[PDB]
Amino acid sequence: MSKIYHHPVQIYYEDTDHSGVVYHPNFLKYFERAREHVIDSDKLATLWNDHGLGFAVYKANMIFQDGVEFAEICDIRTSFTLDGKYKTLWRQEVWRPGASRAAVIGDIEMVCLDKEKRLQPVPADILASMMA
Amino acid sequence: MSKIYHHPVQIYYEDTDHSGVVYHPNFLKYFERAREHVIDSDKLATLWNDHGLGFAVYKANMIFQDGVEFAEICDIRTSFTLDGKYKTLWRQEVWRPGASRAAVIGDIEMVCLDKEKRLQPVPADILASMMA
Amino acid sequence: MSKIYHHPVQIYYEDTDHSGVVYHPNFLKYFERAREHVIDSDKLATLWNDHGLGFAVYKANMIFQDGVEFAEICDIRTSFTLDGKYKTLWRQEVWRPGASRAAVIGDIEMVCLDKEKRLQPVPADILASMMA
Amino acid sequence: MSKIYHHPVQIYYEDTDHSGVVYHPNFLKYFERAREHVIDSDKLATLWNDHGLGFAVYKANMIFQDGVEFAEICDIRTSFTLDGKYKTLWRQEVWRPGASRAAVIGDIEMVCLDKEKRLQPVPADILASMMA
Repeated sequence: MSKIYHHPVQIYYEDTDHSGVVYHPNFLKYFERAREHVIDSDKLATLWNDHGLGFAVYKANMIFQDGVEFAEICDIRTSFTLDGKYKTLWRQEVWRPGASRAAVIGDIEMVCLDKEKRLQPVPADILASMMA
Repeated sequence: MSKIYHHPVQIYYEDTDHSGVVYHPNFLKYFERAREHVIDSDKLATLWNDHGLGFAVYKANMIFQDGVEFAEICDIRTSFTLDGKYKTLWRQEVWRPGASRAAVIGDIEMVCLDKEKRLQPVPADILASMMA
Repeated sequence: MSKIYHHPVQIYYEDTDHSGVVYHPNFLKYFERAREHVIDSDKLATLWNDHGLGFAVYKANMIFQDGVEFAEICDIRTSFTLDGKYKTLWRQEVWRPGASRAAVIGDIEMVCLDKEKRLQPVPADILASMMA
Repeated sequence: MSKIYHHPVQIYYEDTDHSGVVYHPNFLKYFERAREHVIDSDKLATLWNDHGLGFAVYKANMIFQDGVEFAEICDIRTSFTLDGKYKTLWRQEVWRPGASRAAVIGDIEMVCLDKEKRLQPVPADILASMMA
């Protein structure tokens, strides 16, 4: 497993529901953002523009342990491990300010697809970026 | 102006914020859905797949007059008028169940663009569908 | 496990991303809608308005097997099983038109919380509604 | 009119649609975030938690002049002017990197409501924060 990467996410009105906490599907959005920052979003845009390759989530196993509130700045904490040429495993967690446990945990499995939905190996330049 | 078209929208947890009403940007989503139903979404998909044409909102003038609540089934009420070969004007309103006034009003101006963001005339088959 | 319930979901511009398929976090929204229709959304609104009880997803294990496209009307197929007084297990699947396999699978575990985030038994009136 | 405030927004997969640009309703989300940063989101949370006051958009007049693309970091540029005790007028613009014109323009009118949807004057502490 890699080191832990950190990405802040602020909770705005778009993120909450009428129950007073973050609406749960939004956590996968925050996890997506955080993976982009590990990879480098400019490299993702170049890879898609120039080669029509992009990544897809194959599996996501989520645990929602605590409610996250409006105006919190949470830390998305991410690590990755390579699992062969095709798969990347991500551990991602949402931590509320000062918390002693993750509010949300995800174990995510990612693949790389072309525009025909065929699996492709993770490009070396992406892996380089991820490990830089 | 055309007749009024009706499209129901149910308000789920994804639609509300912690203030207890629908989060205002979502109303433009509902208006988008309702326009698709006037046009025929299958025709929109064929037009984009086969010709790379699609529509874009150029202007949206919104009035938010009342809060919409969880579990309401609202009526999106839409009419259109053609304004030359390029522009379509839409009047769209969200009506809460039993209400005597619209909760949300939009005056929307739509154009048709190719993939290079060039303005194109509204295709006759789209206009036919809209007026069918 | 209950019978399979069916809930249609149409894919609009709000649902897709620039890769040309549904953006994966949105599937959990569709699953949420479908659970509301099993439960009865009016009962959920009365339970929250009158008693300040509502449901929360504790776990969601997702498999994303195929990309879903613009203008498809998918079928969300849902079943539930009770697992004691506190937990409800849901199996939910997105089926593209005419498909021979689910595009998306979720195994969801749901709890019932009060406003203090304390676990509560599923109310009998909710269970009645679910089994009606 | 106040000075111009700046708030960056990065465009992720959640922001785009299959046409390859930002899905237009999302711009109002970015405008909402930017207003929170002018006001101070902690003050908004305290005002809602302690007094049950919050702000609402009454009017939004939007112009969408250019498409915004994946992985861009745009600048949301905001100014405000007070229009009596009840209303606040906001001018908000999305600027793509290096652009010579705004991609999106909004003229937004904001009010302050209690939980009964009654109009209230903008609290002095909010105005202080806004002008700090």
